[PDB]
Amino acid sequence: TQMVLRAPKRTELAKDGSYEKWMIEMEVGLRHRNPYASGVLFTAAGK
Amino acid sequence: TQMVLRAPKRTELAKDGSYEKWMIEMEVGLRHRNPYASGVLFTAAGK
Amino acid sequence: DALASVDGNNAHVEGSRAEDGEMKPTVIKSNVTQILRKVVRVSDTANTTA
Repeated sequence: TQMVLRAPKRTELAKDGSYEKWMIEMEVGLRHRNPYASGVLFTAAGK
Repeated sequence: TQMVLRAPKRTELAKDGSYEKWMIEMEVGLRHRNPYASGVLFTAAGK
Repeated sequence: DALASVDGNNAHVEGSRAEDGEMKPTVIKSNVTQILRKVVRVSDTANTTA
């Protein structure tokens, strides 16, 4: 699954001069039940 | 009278920077009518 | 644009070819802008009084 804390939000910070700075932030985390449930198979080179 | 000059207000924030800091300003003064109307009583130890 | 040094000898016979004539293109002239700004500050505490 995917846990979200701060949804993607557009905001403008303290303008100075003619910067017109903007930014987007998103606080997200990943979960996995039963660590021994999913599987991973890395690669390897023969010869 | 609790003389008030400037009510709490904020400046131009949100330049998409290190913002999200707030403040509460207040401009206040004191005034008395007919100084020889009220009274003050200090504490005395000796003479 | 301009003209190609006009002359006062244009007297052609009655009926002939064009000789391809003559033409002159235009000329481009560009300029860059300038940015000048003024800044000021004021303390909002100067409003309670008159």
